[PDB]
Amino acid sequence: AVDTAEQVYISSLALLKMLKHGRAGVPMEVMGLMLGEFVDDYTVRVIDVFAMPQSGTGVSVEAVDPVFQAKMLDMLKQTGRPEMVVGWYHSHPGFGCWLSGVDINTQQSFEALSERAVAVVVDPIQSVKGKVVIDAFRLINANMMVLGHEPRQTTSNLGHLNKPSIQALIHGLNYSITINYRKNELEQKMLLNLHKKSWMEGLTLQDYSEHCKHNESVVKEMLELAKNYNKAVEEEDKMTPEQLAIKNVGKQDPKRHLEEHVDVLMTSNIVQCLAAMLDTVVFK
Amino acid sequence: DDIQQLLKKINELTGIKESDTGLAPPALWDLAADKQTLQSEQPLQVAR
Amino acid sequence: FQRCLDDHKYKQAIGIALETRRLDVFEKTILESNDVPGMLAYSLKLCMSLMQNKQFRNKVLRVLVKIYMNLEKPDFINVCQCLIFLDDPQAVSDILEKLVKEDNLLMAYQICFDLYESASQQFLSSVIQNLRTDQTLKMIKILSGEMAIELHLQFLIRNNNTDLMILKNTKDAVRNSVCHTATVIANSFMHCGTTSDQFLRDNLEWLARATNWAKFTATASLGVIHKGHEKEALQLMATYLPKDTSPGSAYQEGGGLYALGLIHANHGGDIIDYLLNQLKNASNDIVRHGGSLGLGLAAMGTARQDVYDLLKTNLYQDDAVTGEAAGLALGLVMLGSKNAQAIEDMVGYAQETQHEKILRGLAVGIALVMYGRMEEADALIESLCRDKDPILRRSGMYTVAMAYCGSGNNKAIRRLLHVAVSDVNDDVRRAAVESLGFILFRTPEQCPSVVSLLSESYNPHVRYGAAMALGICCAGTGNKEAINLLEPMTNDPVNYVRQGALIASALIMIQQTEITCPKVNQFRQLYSKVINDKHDDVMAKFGAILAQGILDAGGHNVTISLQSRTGHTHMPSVVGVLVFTQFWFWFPLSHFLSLAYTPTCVIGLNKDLKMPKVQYKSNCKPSTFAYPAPLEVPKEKEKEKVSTAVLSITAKAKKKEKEKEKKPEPNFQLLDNPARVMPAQLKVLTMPETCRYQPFKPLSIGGIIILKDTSEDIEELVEP
Amino acid sequence: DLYSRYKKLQQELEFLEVQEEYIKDEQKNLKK
Amino acid sequence: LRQYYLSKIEELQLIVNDKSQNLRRLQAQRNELNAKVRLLREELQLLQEQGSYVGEVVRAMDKKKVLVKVHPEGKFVVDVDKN
Ligand SMILES: [Zn+2]
Repeated sequence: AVDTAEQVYISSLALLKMLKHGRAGVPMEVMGLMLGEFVDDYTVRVIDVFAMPQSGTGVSVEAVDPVFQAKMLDMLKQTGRPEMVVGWYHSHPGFGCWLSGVDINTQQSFEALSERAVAVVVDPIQSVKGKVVIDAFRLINANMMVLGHEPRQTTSNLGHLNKPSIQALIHGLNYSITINYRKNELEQKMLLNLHKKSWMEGLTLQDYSEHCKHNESVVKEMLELAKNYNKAVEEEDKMTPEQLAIKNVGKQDPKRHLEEHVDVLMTSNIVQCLAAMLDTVVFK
Repeated sequence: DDIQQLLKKINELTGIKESDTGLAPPALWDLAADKQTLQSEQPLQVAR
Repeated sequence: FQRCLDDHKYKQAIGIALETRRLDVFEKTILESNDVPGMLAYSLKLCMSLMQNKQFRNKVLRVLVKIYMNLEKPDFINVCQCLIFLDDPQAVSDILEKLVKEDNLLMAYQICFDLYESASQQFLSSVIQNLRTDQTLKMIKILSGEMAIELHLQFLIRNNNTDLMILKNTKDAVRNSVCHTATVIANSFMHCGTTSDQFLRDNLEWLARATNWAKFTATASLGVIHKGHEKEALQLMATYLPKDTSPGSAYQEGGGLYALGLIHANHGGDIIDYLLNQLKNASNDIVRHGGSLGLGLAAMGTARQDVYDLLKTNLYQDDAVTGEAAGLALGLVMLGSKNAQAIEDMVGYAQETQHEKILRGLAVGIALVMYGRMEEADALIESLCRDKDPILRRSGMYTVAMAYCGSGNNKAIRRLLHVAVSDVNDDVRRAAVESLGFILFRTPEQCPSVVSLLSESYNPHVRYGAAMALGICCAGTGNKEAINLLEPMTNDPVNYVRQGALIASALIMIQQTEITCPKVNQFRQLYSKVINDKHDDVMAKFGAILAQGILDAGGHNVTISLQSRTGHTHMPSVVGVLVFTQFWFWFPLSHFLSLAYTPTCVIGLNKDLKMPKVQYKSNCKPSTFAYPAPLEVPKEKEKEKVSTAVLSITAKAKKKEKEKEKKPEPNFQLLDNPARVMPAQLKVLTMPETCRYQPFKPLSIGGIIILKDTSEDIEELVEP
Repeated sequence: DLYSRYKKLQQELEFLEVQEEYIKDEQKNLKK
Repeated sequence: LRQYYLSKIEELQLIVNDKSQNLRRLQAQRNELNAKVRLLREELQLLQEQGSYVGEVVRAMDKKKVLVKVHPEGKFVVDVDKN
């Protein structure tokens, strides 16, 4: 009857489907019901999720049109499993990861249907590059008045890292259910450099004429770095060394222009020679 | 110089305040000047 | 060798023999000139410290016991310790039979005392069983440790000088944040077995405001507070039967069972059957947890098949909290055993299940199911460290930890550091360092260096780590090095990092005033400020309050040390430190810190049972002790005034008018008989010859020491 | 004594070796 | 056995020191390269928080209230931080 630091496990395919469906319709807002298993009192797991065609004025109680809701969950069991509906996609393109009054009105009914169901919010715009803004939410009970501070409890266990975000504070806040991604070893065997490994392209020698031009392009400016290094080596002649050696700006030589260049030149000129000589004996 | 530097302290600590007017005295309608206001908010969506 | 003998310097001979596996020359060096008849003591120390290969250490120590038996007057203490380490119940029974035949009562009583101080049940249990199969009755009673329980409980009560002003200050500064359990846990730690818990008795709205498992905190807080009262503990529980007002508060009954089980921590009797029946028939879900965590403690080390079956049946009945409770109970029930089938079944189920709490606890349960085998764990450690499930990997790390507790094994440290550098999961990354101390503790000199680097790394989840790692390494001593290292660590922007750091510091400076580390006051003031502020991290303040509560334990009498004064490691203390180190996964388990409290007292028992009065004195030069704790002032001052700044020509008139108007310490004091003696002075105290008796046992240790019996009709025959 | 010193230094050499590897592993990981 | 027992102690003492200062060198640059993994790491988090607006203040009202004037939009009665 009380929440805690509870972990929601979303499958890798589930996350991928969330992101793809969200980005497909970024200008609008999308909705997608979630299927999963109610593991135990502190572990709600969703194995796969399914989308609901973009109809209505938007995310609302219209996404649960029985004609479509029943027929998919049905055919889906025929092949696979019945994992009971546990949550919903939802999606806020440029609105952070907040929940609005309409969203609360919606999730109220879903909470009624279940007892602990969850509402996800996947941001398809902000989340790019190496960011995932997928935050999970639950409806604080209407008995707010006076009670043990929030239903969070957090007295059972200390899992609380990744404290609340910024925008949710501004908008309605105080749940922020913690989210942990499951990854089967096989599921990551693929989706790995199977996505980009190389295949057999290491034994490629690189355009030789190109190499002899890149090497000159790099060494010629290594010369300029050497001139600058001489200039900076005449420096430190006891005028204001401690302060000056640190206050001198200009990408101090042996840290950004004489070290990185040497490291790149070494790697390139050595990999080329190794490949060349390896092929000199692999093929006859 | 001490007098010149003292005037600055005096006005700094007695700075321009009590100018944030715009508040009717929540005494004439003090009773309604309360949760009734919140009831006014929330419902009654602001139109355009 | 003959050359060395000619040199007559036989220390080199003993060392070379012990290295070269020449037991012949080893026996010779002692059978030969026993110059410095403490050479036996040197052999003991150098064989119990700088020796690792158990296959040879056991042989060397057998030879040592042979020489000791072969001397004119065998040394009771040395023989008892050596037998305790050999685990030879038959030898112990033989020696007790021989002594009872000879009737050397002082040696007999001291032997029983030291045995119950050092060995573990199933060794004392074997001795008692053999002796069973009138004086013998008294010897068995003492060996069971019940008389010791009464004696040292009496000590704890009779020095129950606990403070409460800090308790009230924390009450006042405690908001409705999680600090409720923090204060309750501080009280529980303070009053460990003191039988004096008045604040909760006077006030009840606060101790009543909690939730299902918030209530589970107070029950076991009470249970700890009343450690060691097996006489009427069942009566106390019955007085707190759940059906007093309403049977719907199952949390209360589970907690009460938990408290009772801890109260019998490492003791059973009809309570074992009571708990067995209660678990067999009880409420549905939470009551199972209370029964399980009670049984686990009550049978801790017993390794009884019937309780094992009960716990097995409980666990294979999946449930969110019941599963984890049962897993822990199983681990405790079969500790230091290596039951092949036990490990097989436990590990298999850990693999099979899917509720991430039953296995969350089964990890520690399995890791505990084997203790300090020191070699017999490699199979399990490798098998678990190769697993896919991160929880099971953590479990394997804990098992590789306790399997080598008390030893500085190079391969173990290698494996732990490797896992802490090159793992993927944060729980594993932490458990790595957190379990590092359990191995680099017995010689807390190198853990400073072994931690001095990693304590500054990017991943705060792994920096927490060294905090508790040091906290356990330098547990009973304020090395003053961990103090320097952790001083900034109390100021990291990672709230949980500091939460760990504060508790580690508190354990590090436990009961030690500025004699060890001159910064105890600074750290306590820091803790007070951190608890005071309303803007500091909530869990950080929880950690700080836990540190404050654990700072002084049992009214400044009980300390933390995994090893006996003789150096024998204490299964309950080590298990408690491990269980607590499993802290920020389940707050309720925090009460296990009780088991690791080592009472610091001296018992000058003279009669069979009497505790004759004496007045010792101390002569320590540089160090005080014994309750400096000047915290005896309300320190409630308030000025609310403004200082003048009048500065004009009037200063001259003020000056002219003013002219016109104006024209014992401790370290050499005495001490009572059953008075706390800190280990810092257990070796520099003073022999009070005034009274009529003297302690036949050498006086460099603590613990109960039976004195020589002189003529009767002495003065002050008091037995409070 | 003269053998205890040797035993102490043997153990200490072992424990320093057991760190000269951990530091290097951490260095590799931190470079990554 | 002063000829030998002392022979071994030096044979395993001078050498073992070289493994003492070596530990610092490995310890020294570790922290330094730890500096880089922070001086360049924290910059990313503190580069992804929404920027600030530029405005002109007018007639600081009663303490803890001001009247700024944003560029495109109107004047807002903004608060004042604790610093
Ligand atoms: Zn929405």
